[PDB]
Amino acid sequence: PHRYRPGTVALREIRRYQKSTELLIRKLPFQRLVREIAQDFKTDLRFQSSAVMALQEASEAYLVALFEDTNLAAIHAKRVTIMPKDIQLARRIRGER
Amino acid sequence: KPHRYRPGTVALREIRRYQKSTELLIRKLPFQRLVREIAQDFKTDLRFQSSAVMALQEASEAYLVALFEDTNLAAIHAKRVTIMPKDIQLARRIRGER
Amino acid sequence: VLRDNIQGITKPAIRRLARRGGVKRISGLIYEETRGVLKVFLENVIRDAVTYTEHAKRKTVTAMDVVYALKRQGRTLYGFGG
Amino acid sequence: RDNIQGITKPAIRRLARRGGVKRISGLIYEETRGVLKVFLENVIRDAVTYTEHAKRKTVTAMDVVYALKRQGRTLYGFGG
Amino acid sequence: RAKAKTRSSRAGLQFPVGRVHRLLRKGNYAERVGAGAPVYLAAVLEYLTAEILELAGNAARDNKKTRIIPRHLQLAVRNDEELNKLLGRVTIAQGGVLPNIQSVLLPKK
Amino acid sequence: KAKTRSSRAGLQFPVGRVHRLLRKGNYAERVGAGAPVYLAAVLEYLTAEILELAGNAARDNKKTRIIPRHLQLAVRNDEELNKLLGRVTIAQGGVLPNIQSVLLPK
Amino acid sequence: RRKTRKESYAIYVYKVLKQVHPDTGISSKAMSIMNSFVNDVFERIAGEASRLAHYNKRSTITSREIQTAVRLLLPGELAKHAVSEGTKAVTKYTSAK
Amino acid sequence: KTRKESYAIYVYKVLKQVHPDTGISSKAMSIMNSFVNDVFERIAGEASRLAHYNKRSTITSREIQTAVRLLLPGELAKHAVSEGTKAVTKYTSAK
DNA sequence: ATCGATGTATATATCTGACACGTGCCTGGAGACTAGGGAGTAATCCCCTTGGCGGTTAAAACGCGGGGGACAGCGCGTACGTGCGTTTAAGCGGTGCTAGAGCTG
DNA sequence: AGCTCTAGCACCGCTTAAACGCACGTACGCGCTGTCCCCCGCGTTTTAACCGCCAAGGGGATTACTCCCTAGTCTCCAGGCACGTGTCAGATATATACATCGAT
Repeated sequence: PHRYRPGTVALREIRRYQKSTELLIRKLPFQRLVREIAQDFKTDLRFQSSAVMALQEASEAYLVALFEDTNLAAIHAKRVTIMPKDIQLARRIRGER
Repeated sequence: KPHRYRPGTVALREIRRYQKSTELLIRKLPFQRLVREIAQDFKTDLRFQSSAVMALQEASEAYLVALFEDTNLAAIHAKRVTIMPKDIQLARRIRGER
Repeated sequence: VLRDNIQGITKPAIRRLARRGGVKRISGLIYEETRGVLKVFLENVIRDAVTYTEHAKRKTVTAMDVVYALKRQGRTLYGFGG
Repeated sequence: RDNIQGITKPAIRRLARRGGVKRISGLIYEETRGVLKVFLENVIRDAVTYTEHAKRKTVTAMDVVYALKRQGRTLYGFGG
Repeated sequence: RAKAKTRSSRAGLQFPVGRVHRLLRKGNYAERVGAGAPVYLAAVLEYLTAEILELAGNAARDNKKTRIIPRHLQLAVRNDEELNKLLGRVTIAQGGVLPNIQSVLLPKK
Repeated sequence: KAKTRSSRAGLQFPVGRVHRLLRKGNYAERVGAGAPVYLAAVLEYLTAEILELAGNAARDNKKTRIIPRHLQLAVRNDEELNKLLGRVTIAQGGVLPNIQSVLLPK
Repeated sequence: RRKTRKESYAIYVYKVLKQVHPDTGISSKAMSIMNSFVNDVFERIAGEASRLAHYNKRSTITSREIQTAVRLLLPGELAKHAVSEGTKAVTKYTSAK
Repeated sequence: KTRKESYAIYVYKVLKQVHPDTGISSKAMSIMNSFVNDVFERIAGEASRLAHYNKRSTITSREIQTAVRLLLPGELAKHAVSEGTKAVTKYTSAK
């Protein structure tokens, strides 16, 4: 049986998910998550499909930017693996935490 | 013998002194000359209000200090104490200024 | 009442979203951290969008209200009007 | 010119002390001067642009405060 | 004509509702300004300055001065993380910074 | 005969609609005659370079219809529009295929 | 000669300071910082009010526009406090003339 | 109302004037509309603020030229100012 | 060096549903005119900036020991990528159905 | 307030890619160490930032005057926008040749 060296499939799927541009989180879990978040501020709210597409696009853009930031902060510490402390460092530098 | 402080405690007292103080740590005359120099690249023979110079000095000092907490957290994050220029580059890169 | 779908953003979804971010190796306990970040970001933007929705005397959240909710927070969004 | 070096080594040291920085590398200072020059050229560009609007050739503090307000760093203490 | 009393007395506020209304007109944000909008606005501005004056008085109590100094304003903004979120992109003239030290930057015994 | 203001200014973008939007936007009580002309010219210019870059990106992808991915590549490849549009994200735009040098295999 | 009149909120914030700390004074530079702060807050809140007027195709700004803009830009706790205090002030205004 | 103000056929005219054989998706056209509206609001608001700056009540070409200079960076600002002044001179020639 | 899987670039054929294109029509833009005030110009004018001057001391510059912190090296072991079998549910189209934007007045 | 209708929600059955748990190996994080440099500490040197002061002057500010440019009003029309049509750009099918990874 054949098994790849661990480290090349990661780069291959980096290429795959940077070349493509489709929706990347599943639609229905994001539906449900927005429904629980919105029900705190006001119960029995209705959502346009374009509204939750807008929330999803904002989520992907924000988290891809944050993943850029935590990648470059992780390799700042000579690490190829991202730590959560990289994420708090990035959010602290950006000024939102 | 005369008392010579260990490396790392007069740094503590200077950090504490400059953190409790609010006076401008960049001198007035070199900064105003530098502002006059930089403004020559956009419009020649410009005059400057003094309050404009102090406003520029306030903003520049605040931006550089905030960059210094950013680069200090950068240096602390790399399991280090000394700030490298890569820490400053990281701080300006994450902030979106580069 | 909908409940506990932060597990809905599953582990390979976060994996793909980090690979688009250019990662090589994922910490096994970073998933909860990214989930909390997404909670605070979506809570802020949904709070702003709902407060826009309440001013219009409407009870449905509009992508238009969402767009201005996003661009008040410093991040403009294109593709849904302006 | 040479005047960018007029922001002397003790000045960057004092700003790093106010920022709570322990150990400053010797080649930090040139990069700090360059970052200051970038920030000053942006802010001075906007300030003298507001100045050349009013058909005045002196940059007032009000020009500086709205120039800083433009990039997203509001400064208090000089007027609004 | 009746006795001249200001709109702030009607609203029970210290900020002038009339000056807020006049700056809404001269500021030209909309051509139609409601009657209660400058009242609500002067109320909100009065509450905000009252909260920051509470925090500045507390900062003076922790520092023991009887005059409010811009250092006290800057500290009053920073210590309240809620007000810090209000003024995250704001720099105060001769304000200084919070005295803080990182965890690993402290020496270890 | 009625001649449109766009042909008077030599532009495809309107002077009439821009002037109407400036008046109904309540930016100022008065708007000068040349200000909507100048604004239409500036919007025409920005659209000209962004569509040039989008067409170049579509040609690089061997595509003849502009996809939002091509718009994202056009705005992100050019640093001159990057700091102009770093405030904004693009729906269905994706990200640049950027990998850091440390992440690369030895 | 004639002098252009400078418009400031200095005496009013002095009055509220005497209301909350009758023994405490304030320096003129801190006075200018407070005046600039309240001017900046006024600018952003009235900009958001004129916005929310433009959002839902309405030509005027009521107290509801100010309340919504307060709930937008002010973070949570002092947003609820400002909403309650402004509601109290506008009910005092409507109960009076 | 049902009359939606947009720039779709106008941006299509611009694209035809640039690339006559190139199509464009409707999503890309919507992003184009949002982009031109955002730039419209940014320049208009900057011009209105800069009119309120030195107590001028109207907006002339000087306001919006300086707003282009302030808002966009160097080469974009210079070429946009050149194009705007060209269009302004073309208007003043044609009255 | 070397072979094979494996993703990638390059030619032709078939299908569709999104976009190019045509038609129609109305509502906003263009045209015309007029008032009248904002913008512009000219005349003062004084203050605020520039510049010079001494002096002088705080401060920058400088040298230099030294130590401690950066950094390279090595070991390690476990955290985690990778792959396979199983299983869960997202997605899909369809169907229903009314709350509520949307509009008019 | 009344009316419209539409799109939002709700549900169902289905398919199957995705998620899931799983076992397994090794690459990478990290502790620990060696070195050594180079940054910190401080007296000495020296220079220039700073202060106080005085002249200038001109430039922003302020006035008064003017006019012309833009809002406003009005009519007119065609340009710009739902609708329909329609047909092809993009997807997927195939064969065909090439660079890349991994075990050898």
